[PDB]
Amino acid sequence: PHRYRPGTVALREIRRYQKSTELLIRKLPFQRLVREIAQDFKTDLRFQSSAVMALQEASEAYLVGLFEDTNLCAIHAKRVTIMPKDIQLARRIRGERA
Amino acid sequence: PHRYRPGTVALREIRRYQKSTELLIRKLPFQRLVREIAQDFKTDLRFQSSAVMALQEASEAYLVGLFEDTNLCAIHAKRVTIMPKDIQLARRIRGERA
Amino acid sequence: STKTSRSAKAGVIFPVGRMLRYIKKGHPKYRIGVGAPVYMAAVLEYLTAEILELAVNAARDNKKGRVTPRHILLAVANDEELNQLLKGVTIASGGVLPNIHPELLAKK
Amino acid sequence: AKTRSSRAGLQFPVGRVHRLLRKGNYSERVGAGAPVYLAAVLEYLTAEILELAGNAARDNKKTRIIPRHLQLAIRNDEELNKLLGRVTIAQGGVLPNIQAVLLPK
Amino acid sequence: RKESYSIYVYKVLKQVHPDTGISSKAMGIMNSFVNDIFERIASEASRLAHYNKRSTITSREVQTAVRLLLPGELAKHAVSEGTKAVTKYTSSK
Amino acid sequence: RKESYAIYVYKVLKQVHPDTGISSKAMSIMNSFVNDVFERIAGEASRLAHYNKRSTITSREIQTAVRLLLPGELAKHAVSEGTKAVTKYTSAK
Amino acid sequence: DNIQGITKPAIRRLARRGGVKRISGLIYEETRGVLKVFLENVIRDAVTYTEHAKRKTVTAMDVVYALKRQGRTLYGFGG
Amino acid sequence: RKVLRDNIQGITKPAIRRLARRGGVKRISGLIYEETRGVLKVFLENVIRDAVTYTEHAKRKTVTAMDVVYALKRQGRTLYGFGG
DNA sequence: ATCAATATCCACCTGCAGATTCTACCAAAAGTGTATTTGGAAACTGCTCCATCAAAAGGCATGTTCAGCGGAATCCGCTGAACATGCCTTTTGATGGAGCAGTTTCCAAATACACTTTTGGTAGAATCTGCAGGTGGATATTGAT
DNA sequence: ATCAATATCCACCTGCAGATTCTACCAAAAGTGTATTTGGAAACTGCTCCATCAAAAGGCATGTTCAGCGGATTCCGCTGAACATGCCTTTTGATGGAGCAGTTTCCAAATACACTTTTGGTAGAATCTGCAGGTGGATATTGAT
Repeated sequence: PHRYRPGTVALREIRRYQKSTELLIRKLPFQRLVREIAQDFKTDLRFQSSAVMALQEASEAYLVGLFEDTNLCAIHAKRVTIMPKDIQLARRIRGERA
Repeated sequence: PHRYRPGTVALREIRRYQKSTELLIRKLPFQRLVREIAQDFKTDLRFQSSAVMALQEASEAYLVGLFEDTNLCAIHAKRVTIMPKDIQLARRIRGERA
Repeated sequence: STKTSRSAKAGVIFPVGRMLRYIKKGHPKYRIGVGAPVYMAAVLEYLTAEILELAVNAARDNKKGRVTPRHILLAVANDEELNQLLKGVTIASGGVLPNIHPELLAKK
Repeated sequence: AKTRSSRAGLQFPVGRVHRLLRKGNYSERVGAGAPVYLAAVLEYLTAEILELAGNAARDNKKTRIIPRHLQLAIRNDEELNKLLGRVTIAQGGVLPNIQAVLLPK
Repeated sequence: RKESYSIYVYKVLKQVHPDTGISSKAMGIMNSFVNDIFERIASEASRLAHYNKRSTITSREVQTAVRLLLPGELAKHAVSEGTKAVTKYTSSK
Repeated sequence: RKESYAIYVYKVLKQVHPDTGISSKAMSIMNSFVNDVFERIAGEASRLAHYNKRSTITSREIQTAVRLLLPGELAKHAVSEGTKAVTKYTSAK
Repeated sequence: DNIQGITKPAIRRLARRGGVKRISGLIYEETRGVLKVFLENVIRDAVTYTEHAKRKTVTAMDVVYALKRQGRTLYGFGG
Repeated sequence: RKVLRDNIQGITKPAIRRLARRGGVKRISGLIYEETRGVLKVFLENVIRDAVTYTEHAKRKTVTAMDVVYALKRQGRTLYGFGG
């Protein structure tokens, strides 16, 4: 039979998405998240089409960046598996640390 | 003969210097370094004492901050000895790396 | 009986006149030397020029003749001084530079 | 006459704050309320830091607040720390704190 | 003459605690503090007005600014005082 | 209405890449760019003027502003490009 | 159940674009947490602009401005 | 007029050591000292380059604390206790 | 486990640097009386946002198999911590010289209106194409053998 | 290395979603004349910044000695990646419907503006005291035995 060794498809996935630019979170779900959160601040709100796109674009770019720093923190620890504490350190050093 | 174990004095200092607030770098040596850099930038400059003082307050606070972030990085790699690569990770995640 | 665009006088393509209007709309009691909007119109055109310069080259390398956001992120993130000037900026659908840490590479 | 500060029932200087709003060309006009409000806020935030610093001073058995006290006051209060996050206080020092793993056995 | 908030900070200091004093170095910080926030708020307020094509900074802009700049709880009490003051002011004559 | 730098971005583009065009979104980014740098430069400028108790933003401020905001090499050419345009604007009838 | 809609497959896609090879199982919820705080902060300010403007519609700009002040300047939506 | 040179070496190991202790560091790699001078040197050239630009903009031959204060701010590092 | 070696906690002592009142000059707040105009208020239009509907193929959740990674544990080479010594250099503090930062006032070069004529920039409709997407065979990459 | 299962890159073609271009009001930039402000000029006052100097003790530099840290090597239990599987749901394209942005236009409350009067700050000086620096001794911590 056939089967790809652990981490090969991942490396391939990396090379892939790292070459493209389309969003990676599902639109509908995101839009639901936005409106959900937005509510707790102001009721009966109306988002423009663009204001949601912009919101998501920012978010994904944010996470994609955070994952880069997190990857550095894993590698720093002789690992290659990003664990939650890599995200903590990364954000701690960033000044976010929430 | 008496002699403390390695670290005992170090922790002593950490406590000591964290409780105080005086500048840790020698004043004169610092003033020169500042004038050196300033001169190798624009000649015939004068400095109000406070500017030099301002620069040192700023310079020392900055490094103390860097050392904390540097210290977290070493601990992350299960080490207690800060190393150049430690200062390097912290500066990159900070966005300093220029 | 003729009119002459300050931009033409400045030998620039950007809106010298519009710039002055803008510098004022955004900074009240400040009077504005006629030099101001010309100097800036020129500086922005320059940086604009500089970005397009490399965006294209990037579009070219991508076997394409149409500059798109990607081509701009590439042109910016690969250039030291621009990438510096644009830290803290996110280019909609610009992607990220292709980069994989060797520690993660297969082995070969 | 009566001072606008007195009228708004404030210690901070409303007129002064008003004047600066102008010198600073933040805009064209300045509502008669703006400098009162701002003045009010600045005085409030001032009171807050002063409150915690005073305590900090007395905690250290001291009658006079110094920079290290503003430092301790500020760095121990979640919110003030956030507001003054990119700030550095000359002669303030730092919160004493040793990483746990660095302590002996 | 160089003006500063010394006497004003001192007034507030004496209310929070009557028997406490403040070093000139500490008063310095206090000054820097007041000036910094004064800047942050006025600035944010400024932009706010321009985003909304307005030509006037009013107590209303100042408030939103205070909202955008300050940490939740500090913000709340901040906005009380603000209003409390503007309101009182608007009747003291 | 709704203005932009769209058309100028375009001229500049063609002026150096006749055989190349730019997409909608791509253009919006260039637009953002111009608006941002513009703002950063205008911000530093008025600020220099303020610190120096001046009431006029002039090419001198814009320049300093430019020096303070741009990386070395990039800054070099902008200073040139600027003074260049102001000189020709002054002489040129 | 919004904030689960942000699926593991997606998060993985993200991390991938971020050069990530392996992923703790706990990462998923963690990222999920981080993303929530992110939007809370930017939307809150965005809505605050929308509010101050006496509007019931959050505009692209509201977001742009909110982002700006958070240090995260964003391009392509000033239109 | 005595020429100034290699004054970075004035930022001595003992000093870089106290700073790190206040930063809460217990163990220091031997390569840290030089590494730190490098970092310090960049920080200073940056703050000073801006400060002096302010100085020169105001056609002045003296670098004032405000020049430094404004300089530290352009860099997002606000400093209290020197604001004129 | 007890004990010598030391750093630490700290109550008292008190002279003096730095903080706190004590008072009159002066920008600058604060009244008043015009003068000017924002921007909320009211009526209105249409650029968009929420939506009801309904397929379908694109992804998500599920679950099974195990590769190999993260993490614990043993270990020893040598890098840094502690430290005693030697003596240089920063520190301290008083002292003169002078460059230069800051105040003040005379002034022409320059920016700010107020207003009219001439486009440069934009909207949206008429014209146009770069390439996304589909097909297909060559070749590269991966992995068991 | 030798297949062999498969992903990947590149040749190739065409309808059209989206970029490019045409087109004709028109808001705003350019223009001439007039009114108001300013920031460089210049003589000039005086703060403070520079450079000394002399005494000397705090602090740096060098060397040594060895504790324990960092890292290398080994060992395996189990956490996650690869892959097949059954299917819930996001995606998609046009729709009438109203909330609701964004315009035009009138006007009363609020700002600006130019003096005059009154006074709340500030700089300097006389004056009150918090605490930094030293001396000492009981206590807590550390490290050897």
